[PDB]
Amino acid sequence: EVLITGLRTRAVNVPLAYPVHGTAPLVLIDLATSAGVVGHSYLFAYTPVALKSLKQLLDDMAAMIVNEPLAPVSLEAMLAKRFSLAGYTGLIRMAAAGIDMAAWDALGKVHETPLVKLLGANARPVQAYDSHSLDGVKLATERAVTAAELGFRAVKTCIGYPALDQDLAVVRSIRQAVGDDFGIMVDYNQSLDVPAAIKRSQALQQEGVTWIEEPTLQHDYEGHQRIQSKLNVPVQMGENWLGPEEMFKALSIGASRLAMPDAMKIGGVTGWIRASALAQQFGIPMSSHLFQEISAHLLAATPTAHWLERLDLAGSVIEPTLTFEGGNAVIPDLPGVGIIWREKEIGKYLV
Amino acid sequence: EVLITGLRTRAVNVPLAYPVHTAVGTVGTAPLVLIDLATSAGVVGHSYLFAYTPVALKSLKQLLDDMAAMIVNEPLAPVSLEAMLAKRFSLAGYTGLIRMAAAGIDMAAWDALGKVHETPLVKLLGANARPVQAYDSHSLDGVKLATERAVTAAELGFRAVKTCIGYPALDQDLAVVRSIRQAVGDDFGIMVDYNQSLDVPAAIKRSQALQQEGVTWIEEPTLQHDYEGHQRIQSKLNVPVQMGENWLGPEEMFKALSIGASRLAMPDAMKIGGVTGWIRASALAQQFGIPMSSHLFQEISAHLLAATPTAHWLERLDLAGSVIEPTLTFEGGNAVIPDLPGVGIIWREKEIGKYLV
Amino acid sequence: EVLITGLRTRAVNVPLAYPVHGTAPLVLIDLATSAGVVGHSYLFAYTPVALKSLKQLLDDMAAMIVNEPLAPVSLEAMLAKRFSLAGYTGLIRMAAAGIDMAAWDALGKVHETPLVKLLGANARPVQAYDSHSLDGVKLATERAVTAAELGFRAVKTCIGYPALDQDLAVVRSIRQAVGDDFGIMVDYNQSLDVPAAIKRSQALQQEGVTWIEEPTLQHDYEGHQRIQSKLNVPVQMGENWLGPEEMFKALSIGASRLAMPDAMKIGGVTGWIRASALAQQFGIPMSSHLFQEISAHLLAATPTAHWLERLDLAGSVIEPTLTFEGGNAVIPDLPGVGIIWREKEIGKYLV
Amino acid sequence: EVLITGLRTRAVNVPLAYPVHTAVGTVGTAPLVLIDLATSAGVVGHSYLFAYTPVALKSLKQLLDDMAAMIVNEPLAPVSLEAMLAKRFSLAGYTGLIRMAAAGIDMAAWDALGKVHETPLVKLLGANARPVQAYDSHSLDGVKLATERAVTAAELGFRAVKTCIGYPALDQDLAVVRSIRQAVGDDFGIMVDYNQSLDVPAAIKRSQALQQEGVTWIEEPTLQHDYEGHQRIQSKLNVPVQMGENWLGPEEMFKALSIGASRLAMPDAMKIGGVTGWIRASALAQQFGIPMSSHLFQEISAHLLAATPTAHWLERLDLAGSVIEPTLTFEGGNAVIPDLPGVGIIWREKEIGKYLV
Amino acid sequence: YPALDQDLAVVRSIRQAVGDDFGIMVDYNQSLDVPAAIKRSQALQQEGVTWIEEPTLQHDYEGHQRIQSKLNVPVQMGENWLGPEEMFKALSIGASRLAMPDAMKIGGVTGWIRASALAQQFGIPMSSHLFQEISAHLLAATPTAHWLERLDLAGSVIEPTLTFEGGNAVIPDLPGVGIIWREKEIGKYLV
Ligand SMILES: O=C(O)C(O)(c1ccccc1)c1ccccc1
Ligand SMILES: O=C(O)C(O)(c1ccccc1)c1ccccc1
Ligand SMILES: O=C(O)C(O)(c1ccccc1)c1ccccc1
Ligand SMILES: O=C(O)C(O)(c1ccccc1)c1ccccc1
Ligand SMILES: [Mg+2]
Ligand SMILES: [Mg+2]
Ligand SMILES: [Mg+2]
Ligand SMILES: [Mg+2]
Ligand SMILES: [Mg+2]
Repeated sequence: EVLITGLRTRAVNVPLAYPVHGTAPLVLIDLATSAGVVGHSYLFAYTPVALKSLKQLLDDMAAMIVNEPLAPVSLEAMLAKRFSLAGYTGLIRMAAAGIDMAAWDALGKVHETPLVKLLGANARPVQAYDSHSLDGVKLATERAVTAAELGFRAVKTCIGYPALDQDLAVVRSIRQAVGDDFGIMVDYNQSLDVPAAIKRSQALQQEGVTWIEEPTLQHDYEGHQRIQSKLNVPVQMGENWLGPEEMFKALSIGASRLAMPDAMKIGGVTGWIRASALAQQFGIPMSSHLFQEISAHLLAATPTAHWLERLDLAGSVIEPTLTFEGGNAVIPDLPGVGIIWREKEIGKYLV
Repeated sequence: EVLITGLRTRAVNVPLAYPVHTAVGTVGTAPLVLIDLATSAGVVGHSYLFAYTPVALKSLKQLLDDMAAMIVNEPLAPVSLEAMLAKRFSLAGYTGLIRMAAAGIDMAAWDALGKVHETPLVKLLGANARPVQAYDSHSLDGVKLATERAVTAAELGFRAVKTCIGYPALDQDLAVVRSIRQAVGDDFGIMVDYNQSLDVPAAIKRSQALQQEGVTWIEEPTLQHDYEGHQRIQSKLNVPVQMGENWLGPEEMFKALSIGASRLAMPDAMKIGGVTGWIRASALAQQFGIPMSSHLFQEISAHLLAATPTAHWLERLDLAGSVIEPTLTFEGGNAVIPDLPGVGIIWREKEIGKYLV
Repeated sequence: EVLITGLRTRAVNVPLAYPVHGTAPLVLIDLATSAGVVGHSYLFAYTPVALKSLKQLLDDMAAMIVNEPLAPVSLEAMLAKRFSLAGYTGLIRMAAAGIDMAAWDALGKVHETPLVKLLGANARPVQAYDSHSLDGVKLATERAVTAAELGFRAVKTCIGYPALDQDLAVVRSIRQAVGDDFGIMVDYNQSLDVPAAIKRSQALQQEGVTWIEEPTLQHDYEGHQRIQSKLNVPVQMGENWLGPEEMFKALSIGASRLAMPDAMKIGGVTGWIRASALAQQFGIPMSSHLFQEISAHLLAATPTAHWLERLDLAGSVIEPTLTFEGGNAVIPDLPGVGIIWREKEIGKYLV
Repeated sequence: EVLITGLRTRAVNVPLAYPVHTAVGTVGTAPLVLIDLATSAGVVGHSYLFAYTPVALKSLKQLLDDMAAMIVNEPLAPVSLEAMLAKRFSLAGYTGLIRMAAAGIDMAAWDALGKVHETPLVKLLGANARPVQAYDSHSLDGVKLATERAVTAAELGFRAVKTCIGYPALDQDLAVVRSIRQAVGDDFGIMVDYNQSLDVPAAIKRSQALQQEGVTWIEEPTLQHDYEGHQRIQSKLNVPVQMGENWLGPEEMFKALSIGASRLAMPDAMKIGGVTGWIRASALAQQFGIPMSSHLFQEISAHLLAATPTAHWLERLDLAGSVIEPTLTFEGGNAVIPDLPGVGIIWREKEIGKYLV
Repeated sequence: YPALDQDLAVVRSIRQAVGDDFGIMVDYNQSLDVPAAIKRSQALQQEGVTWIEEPTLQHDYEGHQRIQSKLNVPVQMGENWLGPEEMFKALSIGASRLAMPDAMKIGGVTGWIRASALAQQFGIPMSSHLFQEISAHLLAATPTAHWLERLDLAGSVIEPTLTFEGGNAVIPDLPGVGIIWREKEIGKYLV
């Protein structure tokens, strides 16, 4: 009945509300169907260096998916098989996930139903934390105050300054400004070796933080386990898992007490739902990484849903239909994901 | 926004096309609870439960009728309903009859949700319909009847059959399996089911003899809850051990897979927790590298296996055929999903009246 | 020689001495024998939703057991085999256990001997704790004072309030009122995920509690192990094990340093005695859950007996032959379990 | 309320119907300590101990006589007495001779308790009497005598026999086992017992040859306390390894089962800790999925196996037949519990006088 | 059957139904040429059959000899011998290790007795073909008696005075052969 009829991609470098210590390289995806609906998703390329490559890959993948049914699960299986030799990971897997997210958006539109309801769940608000960067004491404290004013009950800051004392000064200044009934997540963004991570993390633990994220190299699951083994505070990781199979290797060894898959890297909706099944059985509270628009839907269907990360990479090109009430993400009452392009703005940012 | 507006159940004892022969004697009927889940969209979801023994039948019907109070007026959102039932039954024990009743609700809710969207369940789950190889399931039949049933199954187009073994002597098991082989030829599957009847060392001895014979798998060689025991049996075999029909929820499956209890899995759509449980089970089987087959509930399992990354076989054991229209068909031994919304279950209303308890 | 001749069940909703934050759904069981004695037991249905189902199941099981010898061990084997396909767990296993407890009561009567002596043990008093609920600071403190006055040396309170600070306020107020030479057990009743359980439990540990019970989902033995691994205070669990086989899976992985089987869920007397053998070898102090009347006998025969839970669900329909002296349960000098129906009261509560 | 009021012991060296042939020579008698536990109910509990070698006989009798002081005037409550003896001997070591003496008390106390209630022990333990398959136990007999004994056992109705092997050459072991097979035919069990005589690699080599032969199990291939060694031998075999006759208390059994030392178990009613220890052992064997047989003490083991969920075989090796009435009978090779209170042991008082030490 | 694997499948299936201590005779009913008979028979022999009967054309005694020469299992034949003189020709060249005359074709009682004397001298165990009523008598007088064929062609029209106990035919205590017509039944079937 419903077939894919075309794929269009647009590579953009878009401005960010708050610069990271100023633009995000994105691939915006339109998936045309025989039912007249168009699915939308986007990818984050992390670095402009990967941006044209990711767009080129998707365009070259158009011939593989055009005329195939709009069945994301069957499409995912087909792509997994076709890329089994090239390696169904990294940019290839990201591109497949962009297709998956646009296909589920389209399937939601075909049925005139928000994605969360198509998944069999009710919409519910999800607590969100406001994600900042390696901002220094002044700006980190400022941004936390602003977030608290807006109703967010937690913030994340990036740490990993040259000295542990600088990490601690940032956390202490945030804590003074927001008080004790407030979440402070800290992200080391893979910056430390295992011994340095144990030392810094035990000091931060005494400080009072909500979680310690990616203390060491992301692929080092055993290293994360050794760090977690020396901590009472939970270690958080998962944004870098490419597919539920990478997540499964990390969970199988007990690398961390929390998980936060990235909707793109984990494999889109199809991968997210598989990830959610694993986190449930392993008893891991599961949060999101980026992709706040689709992650609101996904978390509502996730048995161990924990936090949504608010980090609005695509706001300059996507209508703000996702809203926050008392720090909670509220899924819009729109079919599929609720992504609507800001078409006038896209033209400004094309690479 | 679509709400559940009613739950009706009917207990029936229905005739089986293949009477099930056991060590005790022959059972000619199956105890089922037929479920109708009414909605504010007007469509009605259909599912059913198998109660296994008439002893459990009225109790299971009573439990579902009492559980109606928990779900009527809730939104038709199976994942959310499941979470609520799991929490409400956390003290009583979200397992056994309670879990089976919750699964009957879940299966009817997904059938209703398919109907709300006028789409076959497989498509709602995001997959394409595909034919799925099916084996014909027989019983503890002895040589004469096993041969007769195997010839019939081959003539119908099936490419495998399953027989129940666990006779008093290993030579009896071997005799039945060898006889089936003569009837079906070499390029044909013979699954064997010990139905939990052996201790570990007897299972290792019998299974090694069966393995030399050429069987497709050895199913539930010992007590179902003894996952460590299945692991010890599997460790001595090249043929795969099959189990899973008795897992109550994905959490039981998870425990068995975590210790490597078997190289194959076959969840029961009811006991595993309905569609919602099956999808979670499918994600575990994929990660653990376990080919996944079905147990009973052929109507819904044809949909579910089409969405299962490691789909293996569909079990054809047609418990509800007297009371459900044969919209599921078989071509070349492969189950063919009907082009109907939801699961494609249409009651045979005139027939149901014959069998009510 | 002695045969079962009949089974009668009565479903009741009975009032509770202290309401849980007010009635208990019970199935009262009479097992008639050819020796003229009648065994008594009862089941707890947890929720009225399961009550009629459990009674119906038992009535339908009557034909399986009538004319069988009064041999609880052989009867248990028969029921295990007959329910091997349906699943010998949940309500079915509970119903089998109700039969088992009434059969051992009858066997005690046949021999005119209290159950504890039939089991080969001497009666001894067993320390009991008074079990309360999620009562708030005022009522929890009140109930603990009342329990201390009555001679109990420990109480259990249910915690898991929205904030950890509320858990702590309850425990601190109880502690002030009862002093330092007194047991305060805390029960989370499966309310927390593993990270939240580690955090709350380490805070409660610093407070001074006797044990932390069911911090997370009961079937999650691995999660309980991970929680226990971060604690000095013992984790307690077991009330939800259906059969000694579930207990064995939890003990085999070291899920908790304490165990408390429920006489019904564990499989009656037959299951309890098996459970007791496992707790002995694994070195686990073993307490009871509910069923105080039979648990007094059972604990006297348990090598690692720890505490009896006083939580009098059936008092409104059972004569108070079990007494407490200095907080210790005293087994009555009566044949079998010492259960005598309050027949006038039963009529008031029939469903 | 019923109190122990006396303990009498008698050391005897009794004639064996089957002299036991060993590598050294033939032993024609067994050293036993016969136990009478008097009570305030008037009934007297009977049990006995096997001392294994006459070297231990007087020491074991002396130990029991001295232990009398701990139990006379205590209530006849075997579980409570056991706890007290375990605590009192915690420093000396609650194992070996001390543990065996405590077990003799326990077995006599349960026999007395059966008598107090005028009920067979099996019924007191909550089970029905059922016949239990028995194998006839022979010794290191060589070809001529093993064949002769095997023919006699088959004529008596036994369906299995056990022979002792561990000759200097593997071909000798094989020769004896093959000869027995000719005498009994193919549908008959042959258990083999190495009686701790091999090192691990020799046991693996010999056992793989025996396995090809068709034996029922391979018993105690290496030193009894080397559980890891039994595990390593079992890991190389399809045939099950059997052990357990030398476990002193359930705690020793527990250590062996925890590492997977063997697929079968056979506690000795004395060494395992009497009835009280046997019941605990039975609960462990059930959970670990181990079929459980007996070692010696056929009179009490017929009761105990009837209460054992994984009951497997009863060992017929009639050490005390000269001094105990043959109230235990065999029909079709199955031990039949006599309808007598307690264990059904009645002393042959005229015979005992012949054999006193 | 058209394929050897089909023959083997049927024989193996029978074996599962009856167990190991039970005879399975196989009859090719003259259907094979000599080399096919040698190939099929060697496969059947590995299977465990009791005998291989009439593997090729009945009058080809030399052909039966050549087939028998390649087998350990015995070749059976003789149902088609017309008179002892035909039996004599086959035995003289060693056509088969077993014989089974048909009471009719061999020449009745008179022919059977002569056939029995030949089978004795040639050392051939001798069974019957059809005519179970008279063959029970005749085999009792046959020094090398082997098996009686139970194939009850005339049961609808002859009283069942021949009985079977433990699979053994029991001669009735009646004069002559013990054949008593079922006169009411015969009328149903007349041509
Ligand atoms: O967790 C994140 O959001 C992230 O790891 C990330 C990584 C990559 C891209 C966007 C966010 C992070 C955010 C801010 C500063 C450092 C790291
Ligand atoms: O696998 C099955 O279908 C089953 O285990 C079963 C169990 C319970 C109900 C229906 C089918 C089985 C099949 C054939 C013979 C015995 C058992
Ligand atoms: O441990 C208990 O007694 C129990 O877990 C329980 C559970 C279910 C029924 C009765 C008692 C508990 C008691 C009071 C409050 C919460 C939990
Ligand atoms: O298993 C036995 O009975 C025993 O180990 C034994 C050991 C010690 C005393 C009695 C029996 C055995 C039997 C036959 C040959 C050698 C050993
Ligand atoms: Mg991060
Ligand atoms: Mg099965
Ligand atoms: Mg509790
Ligand atoms: Mg031995
Ligand atoms: Mg012929």
